Amino acid sequence: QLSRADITTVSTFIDLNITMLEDHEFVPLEVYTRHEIKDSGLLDYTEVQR
Amino acid sequence: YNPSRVEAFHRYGTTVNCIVEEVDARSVYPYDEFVLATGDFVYMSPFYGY
Ligand SMILES: *[C@@H]1O[C@H](CO)[C@@H](O)[C@H](O)[C@H]1NC(C)=O
Repeated sequence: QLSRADITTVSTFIDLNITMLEDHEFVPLEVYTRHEIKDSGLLDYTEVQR
Repeated sequence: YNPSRVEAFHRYGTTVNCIVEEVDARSVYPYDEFVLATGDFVYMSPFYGY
């Protein structure tokens, strides 16, 4: 009696590798926050009047 | 009102016009002060009271 792995084996199937799409996490990103846009002005009427 | 016309003389004429208006007040956090529609600042919390 001999084991099943003692004889050479050939794959009769046509392998098809399937790599699922990895999960992705999106982080917040802004070129200019609303605070930066407000600060872009040279003068602010609110602060000047205050 | 202005003074009556008297030759080569300076005159002072006072005018007092009572005015009452309904203005929209605005305030921001910490709400320690508020502004008026006329652009005048009021350094008092809108909720101040006894
Ligand atoms: C992936 O597919 C290939 C054939 O494209 C196959 O040879 C391989 O054993 C499969 N599995 C792994 C883990 O690479």
